[PDB]
Amino acid sequence: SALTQPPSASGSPGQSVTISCTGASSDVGGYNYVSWYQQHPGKAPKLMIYEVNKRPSGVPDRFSGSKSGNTASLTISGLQADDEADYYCCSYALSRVVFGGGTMLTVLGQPKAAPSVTLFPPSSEELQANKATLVCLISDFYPGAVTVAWKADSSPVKAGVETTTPSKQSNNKYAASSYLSLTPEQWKSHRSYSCQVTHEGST
Amino acid sequence: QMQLVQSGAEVKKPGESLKISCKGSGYTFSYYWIGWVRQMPGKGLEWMGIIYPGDSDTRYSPSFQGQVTISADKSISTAYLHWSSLKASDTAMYYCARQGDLGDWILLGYWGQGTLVTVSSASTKGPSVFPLAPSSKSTSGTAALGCLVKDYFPEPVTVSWNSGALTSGVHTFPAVLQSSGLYSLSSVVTVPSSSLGTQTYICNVNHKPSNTKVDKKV
Amino acid sequence: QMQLVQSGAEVKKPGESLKISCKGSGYTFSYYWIGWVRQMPGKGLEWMGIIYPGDSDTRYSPSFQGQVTISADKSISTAYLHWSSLKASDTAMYYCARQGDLGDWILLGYWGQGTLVTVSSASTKGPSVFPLAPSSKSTSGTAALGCLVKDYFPEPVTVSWNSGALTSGVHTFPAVLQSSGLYSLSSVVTVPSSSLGTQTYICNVNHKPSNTKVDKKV
Amino acid sequence: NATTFASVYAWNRKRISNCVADYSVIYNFAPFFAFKCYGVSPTKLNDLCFTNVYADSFVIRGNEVSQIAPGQTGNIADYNYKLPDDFTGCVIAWNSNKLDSKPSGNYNYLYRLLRKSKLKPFERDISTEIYQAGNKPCNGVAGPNCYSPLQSYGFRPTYGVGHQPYRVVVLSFELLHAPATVCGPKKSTNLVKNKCVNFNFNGLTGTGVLTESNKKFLPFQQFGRDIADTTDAVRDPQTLEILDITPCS
Amino acid sequence: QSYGFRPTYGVGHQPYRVVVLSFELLHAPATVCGPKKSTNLVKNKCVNF
Amino acid sequence: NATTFASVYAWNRKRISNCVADYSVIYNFAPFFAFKCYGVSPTKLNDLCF
Repeated sequence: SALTQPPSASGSPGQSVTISCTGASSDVGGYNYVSWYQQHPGKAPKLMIYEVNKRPSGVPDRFSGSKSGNTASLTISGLQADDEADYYCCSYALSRVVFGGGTMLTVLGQPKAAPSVTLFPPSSEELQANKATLVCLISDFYPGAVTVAWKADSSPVKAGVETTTPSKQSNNKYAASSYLSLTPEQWKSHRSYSCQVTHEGST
Repeated sequence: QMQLVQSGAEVKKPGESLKISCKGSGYTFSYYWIGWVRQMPGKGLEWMGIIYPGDSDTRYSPSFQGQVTISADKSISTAYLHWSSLKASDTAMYYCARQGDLGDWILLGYWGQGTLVTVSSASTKGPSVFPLAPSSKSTSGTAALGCLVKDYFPEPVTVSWNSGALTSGVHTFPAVLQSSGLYSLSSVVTVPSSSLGTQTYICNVNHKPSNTKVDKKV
Repeated sequence: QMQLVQSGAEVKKPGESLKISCKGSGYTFSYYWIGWVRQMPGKGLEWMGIIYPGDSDTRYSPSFQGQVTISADKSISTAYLHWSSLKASDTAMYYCARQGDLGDWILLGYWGQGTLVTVSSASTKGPSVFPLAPSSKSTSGTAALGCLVKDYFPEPVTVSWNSGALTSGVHTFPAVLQSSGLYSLSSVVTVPSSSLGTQTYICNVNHKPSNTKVDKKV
Repeated sequence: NATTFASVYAWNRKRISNCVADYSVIYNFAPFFAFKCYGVSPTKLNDLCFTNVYADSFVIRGNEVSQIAPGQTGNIADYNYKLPDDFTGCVIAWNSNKLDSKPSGNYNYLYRLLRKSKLKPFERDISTEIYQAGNKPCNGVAGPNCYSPLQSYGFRPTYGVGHQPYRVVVLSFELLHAPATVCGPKKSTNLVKNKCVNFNFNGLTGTGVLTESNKKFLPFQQFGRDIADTTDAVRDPQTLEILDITPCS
Repeated sequence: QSYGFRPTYGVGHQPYRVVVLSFELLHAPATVCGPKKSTNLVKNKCVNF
Repeated sequence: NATTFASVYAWNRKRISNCVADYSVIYNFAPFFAFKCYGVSPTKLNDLCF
């Protein structure tokens, strides 16, 4: 079977967190066929917890494991800066290892913030050619949820629009970017377009 | 000392064979199960199969039975991973793992370094830089100059200002995957409105997979 | 050419692990039984066990079953001898042997160079050189100048005269193990009584484990 | 397909019920060291039915496979796993030197070297008490007159064939005529009446005529035999009616 | 279906040549007798045959 | 527990008498390729006399 893991976890330094793992199979040998791995971004994973009632050498006692029924738990007593990594659980009961979705680890959150609107008109160089693209930049907002809607003189237009919501940097806030591709004749056929953020209200 | 060394990064195209290797040293390479794990960019770990160095007893994953073959050379203590008719979805990070002195026979306590396959079949487009002119018709607030990078297939693209100067104010936004498969990002810098073109306010875009050095001011 | 090379001398303290090795070359390291032989200072040979390079079929001595473990690396053609929780009685000369092309399988026709293993509770300490002044009150006979090396744990110590000069007359006597675990030797040179201090008559004592360069005349 | 089985003294039994036994999935495995059925033929299990079938799993040192058999004696047979003289089943054992063996030594298996009395068939003794061999009352600690009865194995791949760990699977099924659930992949036809036809309800082959008598069978009763132990009345597995088996003309 | 006979495979997948010698032991004119020598044909006396 | 045996044409016969026949020590030896008895069962030697 396939294992299920939460998408992400959060925890302040000093407190403890628990990672759930549901879907482990079993056989006539036992029910403790659950192992945990830690993989930092940019390197190979490392075996942290296997045979949850035990643990390998060279691993601090901060990492603990348990299992109740078909649900496994990974208990970490102390959280530090070097603990941010993806933790996967593995079920190796029926002669077949299955890795879960994984949960990236990071610490507690931050207060909410306010999106940007930075709208740039089509450049003169691209206007000289047969191409045009509107660029609306959104940044400085904490809640990673925003949908960009374009309008052409109070008329909604959704032809050729793409938007994502990545993370800028360790500033704990996210960013966004949208591009509206259109012909220069369509650009010069109306007034200046508007970029709507709709983060929490109209902007 | 026990350690696992793998082959370097390999970049090929769909419809071409590939055979990566991962040599293990510091231990008896006859009794420890050697396997391979696939990790897609942004996804979790995926197991494909394991082999036994003593005699060829291969147990492949049900989703990787005939899609990939695994072999090893006991004479030189080196495990191999051969591919045939690669596809666009085969680009991922592949590790080699082995069982430890404690645990089950598929515990995979030790790991290697990592060999990433990087493919897709499309078109490495030369990016076209367009200077994002500031709001010359409305200087209310703070001026913001930038350039538009568009129509380029390889995602890694470095953008600098004045050969790396003007560190403050520059904020680079990650690109977005368009429908045509080409990415596009934008980098701007917040400057005072009265400082339009202080020294040059020139963009600097570099693209290694295509070797295009484009420098344009605004 | 077949030959067995071993590791250098290993000096440790009781309660510390030790793993010496002995590499064999010039022959097929898969069918010749490799073993180890202990020889205490002043005692005979003591056999501990043998191993097989193909598969580890260890036949330990009844007095060395769990007291020591033996292993080998077939990939590099090298046998090992791992120790755990060494004692004061483990200091002895250890050899590595192998079966020959003729004879029984435990004949041990070939041998190694020998590894000197010593263990003691005393730690390293730099030697204190004291100049053995000649009999200035009685010059009857031949003058004899020297220096006194004392309070040094590592046994190997080289003593020269005038940076290696004055070969004739110099006779170095082996040291004696005191109750405190520190050795002490003495080196003198027979010179005519009328030649007191010909050029300099200076001692030269070198101690590599402590890196102490002591030069003192008399 | 299990990574690790149980110990000899702690052999685990798996109950099987409401199944469609297709033993063809076992033949495609590696050639087993000992595939011997003491009551049936291995190629005939797919054409029969079983009332209660249990699967036992344990790993021994390989050369002791001769002790897992009716009427055998030894350390495993008399102390860990005993088979009755009237055993009716199959024994499956194969080499597992690649799975349950380590080059440094796998110490996850015990075999209860010593025991006070001989063990009875189909019993489990997982007691970890100190075997008191002497006269002095052992106080739960190792001494000159009482040692640990549970000894560990030294499974290493360097040992030749015979000392390697061998996984043994004992299939103990009951072929007695009784209401069963596992009746292979045998398919069903319709029910004719008052005519000389063949019948195969749960593996019972023969020739007779069904009459649908008024015999009152109990819920735990499905087959009925005459003076000569010839089955003259059967309960249909699907329909709860009773049918007699009378010989033809 | 074709076989995948390769020397890397262990016992259980290697090619094994099988030769089946089917005989007919019923009394009939035979021509495949063993390498046994023939003797003289004595008659009218109790002898082995 | 012998280093070398004898030849086939010169097979050595060892007479055994005045001892305790404990065949349990033979099972922990090197695994035998064929342990087949033709007159008794191998597990019954520890209950009979010769």
